[PDB]
Amino acid sequence: SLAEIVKKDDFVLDSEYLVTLLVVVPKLNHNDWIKQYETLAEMVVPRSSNVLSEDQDSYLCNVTLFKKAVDDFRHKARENKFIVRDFQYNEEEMRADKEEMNRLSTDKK
Amino acid sequence: SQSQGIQQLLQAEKRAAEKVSEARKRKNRRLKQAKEEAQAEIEQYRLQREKEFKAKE
Amino acid sequence: SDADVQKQIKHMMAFIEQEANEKAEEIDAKAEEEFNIEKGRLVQTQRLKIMEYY
Repeated sequence: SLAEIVKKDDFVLDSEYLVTLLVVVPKLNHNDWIKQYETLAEMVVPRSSNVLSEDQDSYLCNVTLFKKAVDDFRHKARENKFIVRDFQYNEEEMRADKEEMNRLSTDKK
Repeated sequence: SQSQGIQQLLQAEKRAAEKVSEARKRKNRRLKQAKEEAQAEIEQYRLQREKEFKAKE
Repeated sequence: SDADVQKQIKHMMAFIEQEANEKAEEIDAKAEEEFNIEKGRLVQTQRLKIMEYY
């Protein structure tokens, strides 16, 4: 669940011309991803990648970009086997997971 | 820090939002001006019809 | 790599400002249309009511 790692400051949203995209990469392949993500589409600013967290296998990052770039970026991410997992700061869903985790763990006791 | 990149996106969006907002403010002002000029012209018509009516009387 | 990306975005980002200005110019054109539409509807409706009274 993204609720354990997501925070608003890593995102660009609520905008006419701007979007955020989310992609996971294996921890070795991350060294290519750091440069290659900026080549997947035009209209991407340098240093747009913000890591939410690492793990034993991989890194997940947000990428910030203009709205025209997004479908070329996602399609060329898939072509290069970079896995798209868009979770655009779903505040109601992260709160629902936390609320039910707290409630069910309490109610079971 | 990533702010040096991200701020270039936010700058274009803020400039865009300002330009659209200024045109929306002008649209609201032009709508008020249309009401105000209509209110003057209908009184000029009432006065013209009054003069014609007084002549016919 | 990074310098060419900074040059590419610094050029391409101007199209967002151009499209936003074009949208504002369309809103300005709609403002001139709505001014004439509202003024015309008010003047004619009231002029007809005023005329009918006389």
